Amino acid sequence: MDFPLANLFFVPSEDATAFGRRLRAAAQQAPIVFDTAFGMPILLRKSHITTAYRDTATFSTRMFQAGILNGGLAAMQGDEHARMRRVYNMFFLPRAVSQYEERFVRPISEQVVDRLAGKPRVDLLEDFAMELPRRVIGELFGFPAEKLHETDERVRAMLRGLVRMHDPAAVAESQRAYGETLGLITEVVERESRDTSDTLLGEILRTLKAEHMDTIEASRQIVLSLILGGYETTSWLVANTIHALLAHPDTLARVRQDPSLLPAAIEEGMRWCPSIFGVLRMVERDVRLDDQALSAGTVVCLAGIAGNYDETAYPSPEVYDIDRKPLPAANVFGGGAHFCVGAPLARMEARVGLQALLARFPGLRAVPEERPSFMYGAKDSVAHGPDKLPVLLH
Ligand code: HEM
Ligand SMILES: N[C@@H](Cc1c[nH]c[nH+]1)C(=O)O
Repeated sequence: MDFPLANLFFVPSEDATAFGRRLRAAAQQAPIVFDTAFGMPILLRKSHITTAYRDTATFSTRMFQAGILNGGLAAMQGDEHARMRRVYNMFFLPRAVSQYEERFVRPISEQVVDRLAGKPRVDLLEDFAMELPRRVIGELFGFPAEKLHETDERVRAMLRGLVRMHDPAAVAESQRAYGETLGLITEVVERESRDTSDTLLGEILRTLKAEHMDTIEASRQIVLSLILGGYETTSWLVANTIHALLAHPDTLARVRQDPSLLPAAIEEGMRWCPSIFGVLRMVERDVRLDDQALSAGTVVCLAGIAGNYDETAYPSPEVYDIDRKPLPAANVFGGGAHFCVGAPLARMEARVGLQALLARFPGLRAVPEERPSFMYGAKDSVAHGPDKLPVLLH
């Protein structure tokens, strides 16, 4: 073995900081480790990670060409990638996001939190963090949220093949699950591809055609990204933010009384309890990073989130401190040219949804003695997140 062994991902804890602390401790011992359970090298050194994000010819996203994302944005390189990213970015510009907030997200958030009011105890993971992003996507598609709820097993099977692609069983199951969702995706595209379509998805598909990029594969892939990113991945950001607040009731009270603190609560939450495992790249040629060597063809995990607990940048990093200024730079969206294009929507949903929740329930508090457990792979996902978020509402 070229690298020391590590066990960074497959350790559960009731302490949501355990993952960030493990990443930092490992980074202090070695720049690159081999995670036996996850099954690939993990880059932990900031200089290597930032270098890798910028050198896309050496560290590509081409591993996505072998699976269900082939034909989509993430699998593109170079100028092809830049052209399609410019079109996707149009849908996440500030004015567009503000319109989604007024038209979809705030009203849906109010309905989601309303549905919780008749119960003394609820699980905010299933009944809030997952529900709100699902319903937003259902309304973007002009499509029933209840029908999207039935895809959960398929969504997570799709995702598991996108993170550990050295596992042929996981890859095949991702392909199987995509094939079992293709009927739904096709129906959504065809309905919203009509000239009489009145959805954001309809506008996206028209804009795709006005920008000369409107193949059927492009339409399927934007729908797929909105399901996998817009619903599932966003849910874990909402979940981890809620936990950070529930675990710090004095901070939760401050944020309820001053909702202008919500952006900081979300950004600090991304530092304190990141919801991603890391970010994949493919090494395209033999490369040396200081005294480390990586071989052509190797898929690696960039762990920029190992900097979340760098105490030289963020003193007392195990403290959830929404007052850190400047706010910590987010590492959960990747970096360089591939930095998540959907981040503005995810951030806005977390803010608007939490604003609705905290306003509706002045009594919100974690259930004592039913502590969430945090680990990579929660609910068979590819996120670091809780298994449950039980709360008392009144
Ligand atoms: C509106 C919701 C979302 C949508 C539509 C979305 C969509 C996408 C798309 C299309 C890409 C590929 C970008 C490219 O390669 O140029 C991407 C990448 C990514 N997204 Fe998202 N996403 C969403 C939410 C999130 C959230 C909530 C997180 C994490 C908290 C996240 C983390 C990432 C990461 C880590 C990447 C990889 C970036 C890289 O390779 O450097 N996404 N997303
Ligand atoms: N991993 C899926 C879903 C996702 C979007 N953003 C973060 N995750 C994808 O790359 O599309």
